[PDB]
Amino acid sequence: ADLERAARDVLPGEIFDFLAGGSGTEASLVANRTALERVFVIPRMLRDLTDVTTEIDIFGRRAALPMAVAPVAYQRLFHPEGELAVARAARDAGVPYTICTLSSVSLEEIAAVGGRPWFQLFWLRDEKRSLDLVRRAEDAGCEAIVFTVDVPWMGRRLRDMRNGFALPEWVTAANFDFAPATWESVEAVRAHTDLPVVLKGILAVEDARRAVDAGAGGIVVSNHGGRQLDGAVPGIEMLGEIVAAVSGGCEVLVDGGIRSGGDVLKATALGASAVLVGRPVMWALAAAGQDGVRQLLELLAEEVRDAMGLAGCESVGAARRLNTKLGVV
Amino acid sequence: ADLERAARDVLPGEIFDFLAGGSGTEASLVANRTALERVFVIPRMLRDLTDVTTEIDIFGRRAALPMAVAPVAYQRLFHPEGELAVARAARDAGVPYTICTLSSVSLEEIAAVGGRPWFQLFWLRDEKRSLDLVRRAEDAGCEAIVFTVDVPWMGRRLRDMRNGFALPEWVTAANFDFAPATWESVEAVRAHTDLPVVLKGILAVEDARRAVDAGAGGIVVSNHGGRQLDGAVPGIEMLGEIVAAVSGGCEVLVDGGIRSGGDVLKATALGASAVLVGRPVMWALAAAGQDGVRQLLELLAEEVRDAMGLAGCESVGAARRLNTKLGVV
Amino acid sequence: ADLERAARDVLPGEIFDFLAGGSGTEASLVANRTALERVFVIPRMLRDLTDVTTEIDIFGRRAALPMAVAPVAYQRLFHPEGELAVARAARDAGVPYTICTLSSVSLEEIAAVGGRPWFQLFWLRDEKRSLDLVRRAEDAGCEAIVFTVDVPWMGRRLRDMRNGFALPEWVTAANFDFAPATWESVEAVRAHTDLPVVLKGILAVEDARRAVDAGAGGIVVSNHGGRQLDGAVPGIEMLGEIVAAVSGGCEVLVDGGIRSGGDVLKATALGASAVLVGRPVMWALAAAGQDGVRQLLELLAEEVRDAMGLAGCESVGAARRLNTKLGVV
Amino acid sequence: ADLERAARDVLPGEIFDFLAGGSGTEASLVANRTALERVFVIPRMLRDLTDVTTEIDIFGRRAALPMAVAPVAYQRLFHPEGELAVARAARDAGVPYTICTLSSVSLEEIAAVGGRPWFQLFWLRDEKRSLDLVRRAEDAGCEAIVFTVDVPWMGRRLRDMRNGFALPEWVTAANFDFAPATWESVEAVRAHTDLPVVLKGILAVEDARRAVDAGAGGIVVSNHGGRQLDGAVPGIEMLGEIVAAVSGGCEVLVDGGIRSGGDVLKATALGASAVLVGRPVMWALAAAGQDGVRQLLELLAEEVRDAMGLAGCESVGAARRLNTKLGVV
Ligand SMILES: Cc1cc2c(cc1C)N(C[C@H](O)[C@H](O)[C@H](O)COP(=O)(O)O)C1=NC(=O)NC(=O)[C@]1(O)N2
Ligand SMILES: Cc1cc2c(cc1C)N(C[C@H](O)[C@H](O)[C@H](O)COP(=O)(O)O)C1=NC(=O)NC(=O)[C@]1(O)N2
Ligand SMILES: Cc1cc2c(cc1C)N(C[C@H](O)[C@H](O)[C@H](O)COP(=O)(O)O)C1=NC(=O)NC(=O)[C@]1(O)N2
Ligand SMILES: Cc1cc2c(cc1C)N(C[C@H](O)[C@H](O)[C@H](O)COP(=O)(O)O)C1=NC(=O)NC(=O)[C@]1(O)N2
Repeated sequence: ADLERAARDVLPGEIFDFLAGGSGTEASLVANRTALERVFVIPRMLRDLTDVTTEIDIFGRRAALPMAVAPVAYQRLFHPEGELAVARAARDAGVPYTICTLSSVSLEEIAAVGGRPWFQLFWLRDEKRSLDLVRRAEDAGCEAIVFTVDVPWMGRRLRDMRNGFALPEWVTAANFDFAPATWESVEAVRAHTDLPVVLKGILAVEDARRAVDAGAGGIVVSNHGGRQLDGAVPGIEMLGEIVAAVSGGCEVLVDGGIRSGGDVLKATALGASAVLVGRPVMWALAAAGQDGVRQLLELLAEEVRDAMGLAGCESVGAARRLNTKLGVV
Repeated sequence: ADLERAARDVLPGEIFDFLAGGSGTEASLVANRTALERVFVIPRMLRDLTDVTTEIDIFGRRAALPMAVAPVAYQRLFHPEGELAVARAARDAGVPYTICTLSSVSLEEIAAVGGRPWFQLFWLRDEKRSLDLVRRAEDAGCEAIVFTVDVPWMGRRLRDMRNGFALPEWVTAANFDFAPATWESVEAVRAHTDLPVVLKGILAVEDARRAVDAGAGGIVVSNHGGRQLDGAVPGIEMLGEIVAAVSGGCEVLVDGGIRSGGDVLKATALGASAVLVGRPVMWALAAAGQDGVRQLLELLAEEVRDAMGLAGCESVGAARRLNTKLGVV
Repeated sequence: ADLERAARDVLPGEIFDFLAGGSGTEASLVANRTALERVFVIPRMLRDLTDVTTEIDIFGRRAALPMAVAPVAYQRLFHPEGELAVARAARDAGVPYTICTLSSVSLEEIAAVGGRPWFQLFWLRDEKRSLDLVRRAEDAGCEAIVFTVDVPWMGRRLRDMRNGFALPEWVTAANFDFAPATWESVEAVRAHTDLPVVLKGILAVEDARRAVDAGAGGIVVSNHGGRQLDGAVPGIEMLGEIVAAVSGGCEVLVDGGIRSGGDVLKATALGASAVLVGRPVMWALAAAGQDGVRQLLELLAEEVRDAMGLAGCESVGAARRLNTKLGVV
Repeated sequence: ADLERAARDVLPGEIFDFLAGGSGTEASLVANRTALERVFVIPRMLRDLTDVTTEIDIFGRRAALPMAVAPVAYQRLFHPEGELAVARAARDAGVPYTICTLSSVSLEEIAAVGGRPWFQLFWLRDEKRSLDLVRRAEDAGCEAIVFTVDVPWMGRRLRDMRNGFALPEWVTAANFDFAPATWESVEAVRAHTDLPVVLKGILAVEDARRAVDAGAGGIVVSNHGGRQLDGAVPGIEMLGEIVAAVSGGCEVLVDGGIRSGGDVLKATALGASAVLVGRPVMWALAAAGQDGVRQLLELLAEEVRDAMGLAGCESVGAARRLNTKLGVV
């Protein structure tokens, strides 16, 4: 909110495009928003709101909101403190923060910041490098492995090709000194850790069930922000069916286009356990570093609280039982 | 009609925004209109129109049209005679007028004007202050208590924050010299009055049924003009289901976006007993005081009469039995 | 086609608005088009087209196309020869022409032109004046009475009020030297004539059935070009249901927005026996008098023929058995 | 992609319009795109992509992609090498190329280029001329006869009439030195050749079944690029039903608006065996002759491969089992 404006007139055009971009025609980028805007909540009235709380328990810990910071690589591209700033603010808001495999600061350093860090894994050509990285994460106190499963390789970003965009020399992959994940990769991760494994990028109902059968503690119903298959269904379009198929067997998160506490409320009403928020957290980082993320998070927290109360929900659990109605435009 | 133009070039920008505004992205403001525009009426032909009447009986009294003036606070913000002017015109049109808790003239004075006044209650931190206010209303001859139940607190108006909008010093809360209502608040009102209690802001079908079981004489199916939860379903989208669930157990009114006699006809065909009209009555007040409201009301009366006759309805009851068809744009 | 342009830059603005206009917000004017554009035809292939014919039998006579000229009053408003010109061209195209009650040339004169004239009746305050007018029509060789039943009175034209539009002194109601029709009016017409009675302005399925039970030979499924109830469903939206309810019991025509032979084909595929065409015939009259109508009619005839052949229909009957599919925009 | 721009600023306006154009209002041209954009793919995750192949077997031969070049007449209109250039590139990409009846180079010469050529037949006034042409095709090594069945005659192109467009003198019908096909024409073709007969322009489910019963080896579900009946349903809207009715009885291809490998993936997910691509291949021919077509084909090949992998399909067969979801805009 208001932040995107402030980040546009400050980032190089090509960095902003790397941030804002989808794959191909960006059909799935836009559909993430369209899809949300079509969802109407049916609020409830006249319930006791004496103790409205936005807290949830997830993967063992309490979170202040039903939200985590989404994994986004190379946070130094947006601000010089990069991941550390986002991490500090997330910790101080009581929101999980997801450390990327391609973080521009090492994962041990990010985790040292404390709070409730998660680690996002990309499967690499070498199975041992992947599993090491999982072990580092866990040795460092990470609370979940978010296995990104919708990147057998990177989709085609048309902005980045026509930009000629490339990592400037002062941003690197601090965890280092590119292969398709299968269900066998998932099992290897699962066998190597006692942390919950959360599969990110699930859109098919049967992949959701199979995730549960494979021992995942969670999924993220996501089309990777419209960055992977162009024409992939939005996550929010599949969430409700996926929630009903998994039948409480794992946590179900959603992301893509979450831009307000109203949108969090919509996601929750469709049955999400929590949302991830990606580009907005980068807009706030770029606009004003740590303090800027802290304010995004405060604003989101007040919007969630407000939306929940107006919908007659004293708890996220109540918000999950709200009904919705699909509407026009 | 034509009036909004005339009110824009006369009100301060910030007052007009206080009037026109919704919550958040104004998703629900716009959806109130969108929703109405999608409804098509299926007219009937060749019936006897020898005695077309727009009258209805509601809460004991006869009303000239299936319409009442909606509660809108601080009517002095729009014209110096404020509530008194609107009240006089409503009385002379034979339309109920709803006195607000935050009226800029006292409720006893508004009621003295005569006609068929209703009183809109906000629940206040002190249960005794609320109930006093109910007793004043009734002692003053008000015919219904319209308990507004969709304001456990005020939604977030983005226009008003970015305006910095505030009550100028020459407009005040004349009934005085802010708490969430529950079903227990409703029962306390219901126990304290023999007037019909009308719950305003019901959108869930189960809240409608429960309203009836709680002894409400009416509900208003409403998303508070898009001013409360941003993303709340429009009232008009829920009306038909709500009418069928309550099964004649209480009157069912609707509001939000009613801009013509055709729209009243649409509302009635979806099963509403009557509509409320809010912003238009303020546009006409601001454009030309009492006389201006009188003309809005005459124009609406002729539009309802015209719409009804063209649809083959000699009575509002007939108009409620019309069928509708949802259409594109 | 192309003609509307040519009529705009030739008619007074107010005459063109009288022609182009709908009621209220013109919601139903526009919806007539929208509705047609959403209908897709499912063409058939590889059938024998050796003898493609656009002819139909209706109300006793053969017509060259499944089309008639719609009743439109005061044709002298558009061209000095007015009804006579349209009538001649219709006759020479083999298309029925509907003489209006408010024709700017007498009905006997219009009928003398020959061809297959129909007469459109408005019910007047005096039952005897209406029935006389029916008798004149029949004495004059008219082949059908098109009882317009959707004008208990004229809808509210906003263009005409804000224009101040009025009949110039050189155009009059040549049949003369305003009351609601009921089913009893229909029976009186039906008893007074051996001609088929065709009810025009039927939108409800039950009014269609009742028309058949009342002995109508036809109906016209029509919202009077969006000129009567603003918010009335389009005819084309109701046609298919109406066709199935009447079950061959009377002819079912449709009008509203028919602008091409493709649209005629769409109407026929939805089950219409024929269409009426209104504003386009006036555009062609105003653009170039009789010759101009003759060319509209030739162009329409070639479009129907073309559309039919491409859809694999050798006859209108075949075109009625085509399937359709509703689509987006 | 990017090519259309490059072809616009190089072709005469009237040639480009002959290329880009639909029939009538171009309702069906646009609906081909609209229809595709509404289809969302539901990708699968975590499958083995170790050997992703885009190959299919069709009509006896292996093709490199599930795609063929669509028949487009008078390719010399777009580039001086015309059909020979497109043919060479198609052959080198391993894509079938469809030789037109109205090719601007003879079919024997086009076929000599080698690769996997198909021949598109128009039925001519003389049954013997048609069958000769079939025999030439087969004598020349063509692998399929694509009988175009949606041109009993050419639809009405409004661009071409208002252009006055005509074949310049340096482009001719090199196969020569105009009649409606029936099922009897199909049987005569079928009896005269041992090649698979592929009916192109099937939109009705019953025509699809009957095609199979008539011994067709394939159909192309197509509205001829919006060039034949204006208002014809898009192919992509009918594909899924047609696939299920034919029940593997013949190959089912689709065309109309295929503009990317994502669109090929959408088509395949709806059950197509392969797509045809028309106007894009001409844009690339006009932009840069053979090399330009070679690059279109390489880009398409990488897009298909990318789309497939991101959707978790190692083979076209897998892509056919993907589910889809219809979405808004
Ligand atoms: C610039 C950038 C980079 C990545 C991602 C998103 C953006 C915007 N994303 C997608 C992100 O996690 C959310 O799915 C999406 O952004 C939510 O949508 P939203 O931004 O509208 O709130 C990533 N996902 C991974 O698993 N690993 C990564 O390195 C990551 O590829 N790189
Ligand atoms: C400026 C203003 C103030 C209020 C309201 C509406 C406007 C426009 N409203 C909503 C109103 O009653 C109708 O629900 C809505 O306006 C119909 O929609 P419409 O204006 O499109 O015809 C109120 N409702 C209450 O219960 N109490 C109030 O003090 C009130 O909050 N203040
Ligand atoms: C100017 C004018 C006047 C009339 C009508 C239409 C126009 C445009 N119409 C409606 C017409 O018959 C078709 O229903 C409609 O025009 C088809 O729609 P279309 O024009 O898009 O093709 C009439 N109907 C009657 O019964 N009697 C009349 O005097 C008439 O009121 N006057
Ligand atoms: C200029 C031109 C000429 C023809 C065709 C298409 C264009 C663009 N087409 C339609 C084409 O084969 C595809 O159906 C369509 O172009 C796919 O749509 P797409 O272009 O959006 O990819 C033909 N079809 C035939 O059978 N015979 C022909 O001579 C042909 O009439 N002439």
